[PDB]
Amino acid sequence: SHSMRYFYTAVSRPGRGEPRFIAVGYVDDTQFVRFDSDAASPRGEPRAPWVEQEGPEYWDRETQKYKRQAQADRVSLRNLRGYYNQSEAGSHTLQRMYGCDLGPDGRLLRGYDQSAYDGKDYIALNEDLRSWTAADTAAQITQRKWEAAREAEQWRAYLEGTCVEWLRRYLENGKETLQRAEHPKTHVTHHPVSDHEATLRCWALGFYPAEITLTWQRDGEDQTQDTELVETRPAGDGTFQKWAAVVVPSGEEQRYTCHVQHEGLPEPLTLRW
Amino acid sequence: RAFPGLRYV
Amino acid sequence: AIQRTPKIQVYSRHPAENGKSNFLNCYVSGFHPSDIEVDLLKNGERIEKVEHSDLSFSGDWSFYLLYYTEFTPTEKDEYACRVNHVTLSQPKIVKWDRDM
Repeated sequence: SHSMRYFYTAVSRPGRGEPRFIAVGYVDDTQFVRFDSDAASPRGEPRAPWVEQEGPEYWDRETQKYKRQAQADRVSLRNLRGYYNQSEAGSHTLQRMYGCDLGPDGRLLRGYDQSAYDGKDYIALNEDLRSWTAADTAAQITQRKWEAAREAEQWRAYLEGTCVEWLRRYLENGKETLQRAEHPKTHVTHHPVSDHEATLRCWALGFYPAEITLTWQRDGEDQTQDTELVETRPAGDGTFQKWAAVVVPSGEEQRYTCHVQHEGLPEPLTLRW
Repeated sequence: RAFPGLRYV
Repeated sequence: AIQRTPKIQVYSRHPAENGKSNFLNCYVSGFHPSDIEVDLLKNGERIEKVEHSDLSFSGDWSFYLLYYTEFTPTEKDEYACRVNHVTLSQPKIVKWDRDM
């Protein structure tokens, strides 16, 4: 399975200028595009090698779409402040996430188009790509406007067609990196925490995609509720890192084993301190 | 490839 | 509306080895709104050449950003990340700990 996902953020800044609009686009866990409305003469810009050869008409087209979205989001933010009777003195944030998920045959599993305001659900295109869920009575104003204008039909056309087709094209153009797993490089660290306990931490570094499973066992028994897990974080080079830690009685370290599961590992790895 | 449509909330 | 305070992680791109060039990262995540102040410090002093990833967000709508700078660690140089956010009354300082 693969996905393409866009993330839009528009933020008003009363008394410090007009709202700022940022867009990023991902295929799976790999960013490929950005746009920042604060840039002087802003452009859609490549962030992955496999869109750098798309050509100037493509990039002009994406840039045109982002500029229109940035200007429109200024209107939307103003409308929302009016729906809610909010003060012009406060800053507010509009977010949108949209995209498509594909199955192993390249068919569309699910399309998305969800919006948030002030950090919480505002309105969402339903799974059927034909109706809306409004989070409150303000979002119901938007819903009636979008129903009258057949907004859902336009999104469905994009989600079932353009989104699927271009995701498949990006996957083929970038297959050498997008369709290749990078196995995690692993080690265990050890830190006493008192006279009688010690931290064992299992590290996974340099892996792609981000999905990974790190577990600790005591004499073979899973230690699920005693394992502290950090959220998977970016290394900065397109790969990821994660650690999982357990606090154990001093002198009992030898009972514990770390287990690592990743697409890049044909067999799970076991580590011990 | 980004969504081409445009409609205010 | 509801504001969420950033989780802060300070770490290197690769396992640190004294004298070998590397990248120092400060990853902030889980915060709202998106306005945030992140500086990398060397021995208490703000580092100048620091860049960051393009603003994005997670399924719960909270934001995340990676700040980073090229650096060559040494045995004695200390590094930290200083973060301020509307949810923070004073800046939070998290030290880089290579032995973690």
